[PDB]
Amino acid sequence: INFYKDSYAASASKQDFSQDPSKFTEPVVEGLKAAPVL
Amino acid sequence: INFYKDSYAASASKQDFSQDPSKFTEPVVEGLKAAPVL
Amino acid sequence: IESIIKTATDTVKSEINAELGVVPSLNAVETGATSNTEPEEAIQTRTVINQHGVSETLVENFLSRAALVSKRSFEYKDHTSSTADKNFFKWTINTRSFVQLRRKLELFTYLRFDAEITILTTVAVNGYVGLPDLTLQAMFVPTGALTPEKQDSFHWQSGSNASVFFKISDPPARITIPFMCINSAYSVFYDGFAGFEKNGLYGINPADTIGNLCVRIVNEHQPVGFTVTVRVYMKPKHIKAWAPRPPRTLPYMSIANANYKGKERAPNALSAIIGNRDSVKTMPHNIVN
Amino acid sequence: IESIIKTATDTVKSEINAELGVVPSLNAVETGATSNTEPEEAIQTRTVINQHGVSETLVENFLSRAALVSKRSFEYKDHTSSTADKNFFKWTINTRSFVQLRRKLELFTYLRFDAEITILTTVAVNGYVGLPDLTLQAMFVPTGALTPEKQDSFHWQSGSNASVFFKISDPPARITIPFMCINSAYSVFYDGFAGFEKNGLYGINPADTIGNLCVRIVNEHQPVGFTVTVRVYMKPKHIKAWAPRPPRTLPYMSIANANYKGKERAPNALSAIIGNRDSVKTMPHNIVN
Amino acid sequence: SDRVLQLKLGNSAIVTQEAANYCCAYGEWPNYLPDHEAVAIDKPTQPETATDRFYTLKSVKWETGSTGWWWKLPDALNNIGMFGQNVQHHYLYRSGFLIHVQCNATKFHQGALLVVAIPEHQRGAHNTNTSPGFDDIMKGEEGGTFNHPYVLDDGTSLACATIFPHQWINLRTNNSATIVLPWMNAAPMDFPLRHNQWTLAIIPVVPLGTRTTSSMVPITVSIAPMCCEFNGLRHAIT
Amino acid sequence: GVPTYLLPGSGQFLTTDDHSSAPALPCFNPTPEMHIPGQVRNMLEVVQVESMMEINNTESAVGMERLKVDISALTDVDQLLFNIPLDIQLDGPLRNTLVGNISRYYTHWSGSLEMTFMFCGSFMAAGKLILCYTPPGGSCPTTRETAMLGTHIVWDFGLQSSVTLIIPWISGSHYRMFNNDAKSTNANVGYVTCFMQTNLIVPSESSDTCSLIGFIAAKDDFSLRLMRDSPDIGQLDHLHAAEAAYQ
Amino acid sequence: GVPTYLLPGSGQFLTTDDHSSAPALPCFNPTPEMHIPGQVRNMLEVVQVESMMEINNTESAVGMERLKVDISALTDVDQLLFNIPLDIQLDGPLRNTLVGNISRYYTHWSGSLEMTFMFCGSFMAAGKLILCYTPPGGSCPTTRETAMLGTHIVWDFGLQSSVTLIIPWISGSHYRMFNNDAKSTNANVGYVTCFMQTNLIVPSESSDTCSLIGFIAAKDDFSLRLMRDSPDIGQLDHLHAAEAAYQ
Amino acid sequence: GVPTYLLPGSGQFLTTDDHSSAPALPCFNPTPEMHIPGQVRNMLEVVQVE
Amino acid sequence: GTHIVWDFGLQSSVTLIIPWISGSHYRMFNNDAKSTNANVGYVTCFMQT
Ligand SMILES: COCCn1cc(-c2ccnc3c(NCc4ccc(OC(C)C)cc4)cccc23)cn1
Ligand SMILES: COCCn1cc(-c2ccnc3c(NCc4ccc(OC(C)C)cc4)cccc23)cn1
Repeated sequence: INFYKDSYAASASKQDFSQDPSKFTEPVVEGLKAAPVL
Repeated sequence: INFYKDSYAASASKQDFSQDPSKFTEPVVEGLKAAPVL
Repeated sequence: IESIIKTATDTVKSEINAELGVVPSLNAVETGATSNTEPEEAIQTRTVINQHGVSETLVENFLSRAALVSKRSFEYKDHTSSTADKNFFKWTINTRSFVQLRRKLELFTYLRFDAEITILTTVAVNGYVGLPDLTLQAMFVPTGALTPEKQDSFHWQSGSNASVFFKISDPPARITIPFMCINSAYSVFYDGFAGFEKNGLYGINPADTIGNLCVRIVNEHQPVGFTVTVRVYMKPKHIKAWAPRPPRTLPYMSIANANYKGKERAPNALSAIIGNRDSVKTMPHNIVN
Repeated sequence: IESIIKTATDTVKSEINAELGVVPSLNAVETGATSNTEPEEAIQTRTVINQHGVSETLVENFLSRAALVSKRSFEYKDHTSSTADKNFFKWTINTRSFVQLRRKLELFTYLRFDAEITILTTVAVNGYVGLPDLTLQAMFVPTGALTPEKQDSFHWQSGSNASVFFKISDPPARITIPFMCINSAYSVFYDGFAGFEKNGLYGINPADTIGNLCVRIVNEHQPVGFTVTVRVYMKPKHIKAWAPRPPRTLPYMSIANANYKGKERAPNALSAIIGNRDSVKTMPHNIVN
Repeated sequence: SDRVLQLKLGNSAIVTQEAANYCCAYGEWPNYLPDHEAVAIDKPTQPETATDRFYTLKSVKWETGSTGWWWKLPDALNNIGMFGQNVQHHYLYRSGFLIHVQCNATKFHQGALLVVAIPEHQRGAHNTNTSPGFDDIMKGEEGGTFNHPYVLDDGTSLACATIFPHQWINLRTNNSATIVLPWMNAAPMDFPLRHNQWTLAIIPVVPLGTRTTSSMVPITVSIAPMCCEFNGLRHAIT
Repeated sequence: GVPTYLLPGSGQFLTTDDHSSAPALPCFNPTPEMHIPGQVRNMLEVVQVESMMEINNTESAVGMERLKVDISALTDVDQLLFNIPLDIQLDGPLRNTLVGNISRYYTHWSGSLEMTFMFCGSFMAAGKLILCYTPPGGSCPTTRETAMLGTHIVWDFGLQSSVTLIIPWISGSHYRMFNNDAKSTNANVGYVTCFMQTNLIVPSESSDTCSLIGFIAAKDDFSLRLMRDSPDIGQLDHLHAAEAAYQ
Repeated sequence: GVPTYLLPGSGQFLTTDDHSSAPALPCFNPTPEMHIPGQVRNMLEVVQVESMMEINNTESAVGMERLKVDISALTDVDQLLFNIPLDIQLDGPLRNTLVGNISRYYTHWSGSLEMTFMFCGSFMAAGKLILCYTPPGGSCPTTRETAMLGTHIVWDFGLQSSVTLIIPWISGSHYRMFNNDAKSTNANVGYVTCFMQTNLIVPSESSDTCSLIGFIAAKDDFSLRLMRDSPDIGQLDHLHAAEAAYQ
Repeated sequence: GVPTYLLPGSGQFLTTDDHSSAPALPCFNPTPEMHIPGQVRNMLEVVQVE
Repeated sequence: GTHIVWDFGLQSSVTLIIPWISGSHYRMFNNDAKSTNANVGYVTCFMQT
């Protein structure tokens, strides 16, 4: 329920389930094998 | 009337009329006759 | 076999029997089955079309009634000299302190439910000036979070704890708490020990720990003292229930255990649950004319 | 690669390995990548279908909880002889004064959010007569607008400032403030100086300046003094967050900087964050039976 | 017909010629944990016939003053055979049980035993505020005796105990009772040394009596774990 | 805005109300459901399970002795053995039963009852009993040729250990009340009486005295109405350690 | 108008509520969004990043010295090198870690952990270690032939510097608790122990003593539940210059 | 939320008002209806009797 | 070990199978009864009740 004119008034947005942890866990230029890694 | 985002907020669910009393009244492996029962 | 039952069963008319080899009134209790004798088999019956509903004994309806779970009174005053709940209290959340709710819940072995919480506040002047319209804060402190130590400690800033602020002049404060067990159901009874050593608590499943309820008055103290009483009501809802149990017969002794003593004499004595009659042939309320 | 994750991952059953040239438990930490060893590669596993949701660690849910940002008490009285907040106060808006909210926000480098503000008011009689149902005015004074100098100054006429008027007997006053940075995100940390000369403030991005909150009692003073406490709560919402950070370990010293001292001894001492054990071979809570 | 029964599990078999059907608790049968209910991600060991076999406990004497007897599961089996060894080396266990209770007498004897499997039989103490201690609860293979069978030692009642899975041995009618127990827990698996899912209770609601020459009338309990699984292999607690 | 007005009952706390209310923990995910044996969905499933009657509620019956009735060989014909008070509201053999305990959370009831008796003598013991239900209106019958005029079953002891007497729902009203006035026409059910039809006959090496266990359950025509606080439980004080939850 | 009534909970301030509220600045246009590196959307992405364990949490380890474990050549076989307490709630090597710090805002947890060890001796240093996880129930093993019975990896030092021990989620319940009672069956995870499998062997011109750095992260089967105030931070007083915001 | 304002007559108890109100006994099943002789539906039926 | 629990009843008789449990295809009828090529193990009877 949102009868206010400005959209920033709305209730919280708990629906964004997109993740990309590899930008923190694997920021290497060459992706690693699941051969030895070096 | 439920305008809350979480479904556990809803009012009570008084609509489940399924019963199976035989799981307490007749938990025998062989169902009994309506011959003598032993 | 599962079926949908909205009303009590109809009765069919029945005739005289006299069939050899058929004995529907004989049973074998040793099997553990309950008697399957129908009324039509025991007597000659008429036809009755039965319209009585069964909705009031639904487990949802039986349990989803708001009941008192906690009641605390404390002095709202300047506490500088007191030794006491100093404008706030902490409560370790449990369902075992008030026997009417406890006995109904203990009809089952496992329960899954969300908890509707209603918080009712009342105030009286200490031994009159009128009653103040105070603001209260209730804060839920989960396991391993720190409880407040003072009325004004920084724990009350509630950065991640859920708090509700409510006035005395408001309608009672209300919130729902989800089913929060780490298992799929609460263990209403627990034949086990809470810890990996031998000295842990018997009878309390660690999986069922809710946490602490912390309630303060937010106003600074007035020049005069008041007594404030907080009552907490729980209503289970969205209920599933498993494995029905023998009801409690002896008075409860403790919130911590099932210990029992009985009443000093029947009814509900340890030696005699039902009150005595003079003999097995005595009819106690026999009609005589 | 971005993907939509609603639940924790399933485990597949695994067999015995013994493959030459394949060493999934060996890794190279020097690359800066985290270990990619899967459980199925380290041990023989069963199949588990995993139904645990991940919604409670969403950044929106983690941060969008209302937390105390400001708390001010002032005397509501005739102030003609006082030297003091004379029925009003001014607050320079910041997120750094209460550590529980501060530490959660400081897990990130950049944040974009709208701020839901709840204003809770409480009153006590000075050392009793009953509590007055006062009207308050909160006025937002942006950068370069003039702040009020008195309880009754003409700045309170609020021709273009946003004001909210609220009673003590009301529910807490609530408003939303939009994301108002002159950049696309707030700088939670700022490795820079605010001015073009060398003497400007280190560590505060000028781009993030919100302004001042001015709160007065609107009633004229009564014949008796009261203490009024105003509590302001902020809830971030519609949150985007960038570049996660090492959490704060040492106690905060100042709202103005990251300065640190540590506790006098572990835990959270400057020389020892974790409390000591007797040796690297000592198990502190070892089960013994 | 259904007075004779044979039970075969592993290398063990039991025959009775005087059964009274048998009970499947709540109409369930034991099963292994399916993938859509599993929690622990390691591959379970499933020893099958090494564990899923009848173990016979020490017999108890039925005497005119007896209050009745109880055993807790898995506690009573945690030190027996390969079931005990798997229990001692694994953090987590799960199983059903097959319970077979044996008591025979002459056609001149009378007496009735209630044989009831109680889930989560959390015991109370009598006439004290102090909760039962570890040695009051964890009796192992020997089991315990009821203090106040009339209230099931839990302040409830014997009279309503028929709400639980049960049979009777009525000496006139039958000489054995059989109850099949599914896994009965709020979690899918449990630590076997700190929680008991089931208590077997045997209570003499009608006392043993006769006017023949007296003999020792024993009650014997045989229990087969069913569909045993173990997770979290480590050194034996033992 | 919407023009509105408040009704009577605004702001009340009714303990049986049914509304949605604010979730205190947003985005909380409850533990996945798991199948558990023995789900109950209606309390009527519980009262259909038979449970022992405390028929021997006499002084000099202690504990378990109260759940059985002892029968002996008699030397006079047609003798009365026992009677069962049928008032579920007043304290008696039916109160501490599954049907009894659940029904006492309700005020109104309807439908038939079954009593089952198990004979627990020796195999060599023989006998016939008559079990009679008398509809209400008069005194409980004390002689067999009076009790015989009501609803009854004649029970022969044999290989089948147990007999059922149905107590049929015979009532002018749709419901009866659990009324403390047991003589009220809205409450009184009548009586169950047991007589010798023949005799208990046993050889010398059997025990001369044999026991019955009585059981009661509701049939599936049974209904309960108007929920109330059960008078079975109460507290006069705080329980032990209830104060310690505040410390 | 519409007839209405107020429910319990009317007018309350619940800090986790979720409603729209009045915009104080009408027609305000927020700054256009700009792409920024490193957006996080779930806190589970952070706990999957490995971070150093404070394994050497001993007196006479100061600061950075607490983040490494020193290994020396031994003259006895099979010797214990170190153990790691696995209780995340109680203070120990795991607390000040990314997985540790984020998890302490929650009460319930599930799923597997990975420990990675990096050997930082010289190139000429050789050795084999055994890393063991013991599921809970007994004492922490003090001998290699006991620890060897649990989950383990045997690590050979080589060109790949680092080894992972997976700690698999082995639990009876769906979740564990971050419980201050570390011996609770709902909380205790068991133990990690490190033994010599062979020995540390080095030539004369290498340093005779070599270090391990231990790291921990969660795997992607990991879940957190029931948000709470983290016990890691607190204040006893106003911060410096917090009063000056009112002046 | 919805912006609202209270009218005159808000909170009054008018004895002839006609609103729904909160059921105190949820899921109560009233006794089945039975035909009874002599139902009256309008009081004008009574005043037509001499 | 391998066992049967025998209840006396209308059927007079019970069978215990001794299953062929051996490492080798055959055993020997060896006068050295303790030889691993010969020893079969034991049958024992106990009271169950
Ligand atoms: C058969 O029963 C065994 C299982 N079992 C369930 C519960 C239970 C669960 C959740 N809650 C409870 C409560 N709720 C108090 C409350 C909590 C948080 C609040 O939050 C506000 C401060 C924002 C308010 C009030 C009071 C009493 C009991 C409970 C206890 N045992
Ligand atoms: C990680 O954080 C770094 C970025 N950051 C965001 C904020 C912030 C933004 C907007 N507002 C805030 C507020 N709001 C007080 C308020 C303002 C106007 C009001 O208007 C009424 C008088 C009509 C009412 C209350 C209190 C505290 C903080 C804020 C501060 N720093």
